[PDB]
Amino acid sequence: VDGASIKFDSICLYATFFPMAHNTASTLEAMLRNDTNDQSFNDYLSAANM
Amino acid sequence: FASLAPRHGSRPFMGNWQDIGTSNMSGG
Amino acid sequence: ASQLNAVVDLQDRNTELSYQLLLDSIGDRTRYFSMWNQAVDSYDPDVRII
Repeated sequence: VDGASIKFDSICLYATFFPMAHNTASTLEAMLRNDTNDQSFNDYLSAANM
Repeated sequence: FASLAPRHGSRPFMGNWQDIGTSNMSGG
Repeated sequence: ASQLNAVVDLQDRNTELSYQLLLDSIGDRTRYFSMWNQAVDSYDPDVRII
């Protein structure tokens, strides 16, 4: 009601890459594609919200 | 489940076996 | 209790036109059913095409 209004012109995506060596980052790629090296995460809150 | 079916004569009036699910879509 | 909404609605669906085409495929659409106000929009065929 109070006349506030937002308008989005452009939204761009950034991504900072570590310049890892192409044999180190190929070794790290091949280790992280194993089913034993799966990246498992956790929500910090970890709760149901009722 | 013949006690749930109506009796045409003395046989239970059952449906078909494969007439359980639907399959209709907008042209398919 | 769980309060998890089972109606996940997406705005690129057309639930109205999905119901207008469903009644055509299952029943005679020319008939008039007053309770759901089921009376299909129908131009006169001699007014459109002279």
